[PDB]
Amino acid sequence: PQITLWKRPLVTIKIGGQLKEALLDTGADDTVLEEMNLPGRWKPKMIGGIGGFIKVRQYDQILIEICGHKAIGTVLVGPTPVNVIGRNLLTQIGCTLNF
Amino acid sequence: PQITLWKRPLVTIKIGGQLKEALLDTGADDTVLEEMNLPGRWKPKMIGGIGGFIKVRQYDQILIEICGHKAIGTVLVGPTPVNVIGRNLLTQIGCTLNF
Ligand SMILES: CCOP(=O)(COc1ccc(C[C@H](NC(=O)O[C@H]2CO[C@H]3OCC[C@H]32)[C@H](O)CN(CC(CC)CC)S(=O)(=O)c2ccc3ncsc3c2)cc1)OCC
Repeated sequence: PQITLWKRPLVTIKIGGQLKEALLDTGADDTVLEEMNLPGRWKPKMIGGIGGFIKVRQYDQILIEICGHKAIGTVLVGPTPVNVIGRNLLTQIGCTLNF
Repeated sequence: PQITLWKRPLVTIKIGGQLKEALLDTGADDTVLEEMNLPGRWKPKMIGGIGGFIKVRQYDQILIEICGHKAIGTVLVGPTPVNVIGRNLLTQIGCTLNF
């Protein structure tokens, strides 16, 4: 579909057997999601933006479904104020910017 | 244009008569540029990102050309990690997400 940007581009995602809401975020290199206790191993990581850095857990090869489109990639989990779908997954669903 | 997301969606902008590079950021409500000199009045504002809040200078009704497309709107100037074009101006240039 086509999503205009008058409001935040929020969509429903499915991850770890749960449904969440997340922003389609072209300014996010990586995908960063609210605290959730996903199974399996992870690696510590720090990601930075406006205001500084936060500590997150990096999970690899995670299946996510975004508006019915399936993707598989790295997800960062931690105390983020907003769930964002980053370019690592947006490319996999064929998302482009158009003007 | 149609812009894929395998790389960062960086474009050239013109503001205050100066060329800069900025990131088309659908996750940003507002447009935030690194420290620079802009003519005219400004008001202090606070904005919040992934790591907390920062202080910025709010410039209203500023002319800015983004990848050949003109906008006139609010530009925030302060210690952002990178120049970002947010939805307040992405809407002005007719930018949508598509997949
Ligand atoms: C409950 C609400 O909490 P909140 O208000 C903050 O909420 C939000 C927090 C973050 C966002 C998304 C964030 N937008 C943002 O900063 O936008 C500012 C300006 O416009 C305003 O609108 C929204 C906030 C204000 C960017 O799209 C993406 N970011 C990187 C960019 C930084 C500008 C480029 C470097 S990233 O997230 O830092 C990030 C993501 C993946 C990644 N992989 C490796 S690094 C790395 C860094 C949206 C809402 O309170 C504060 C605690």
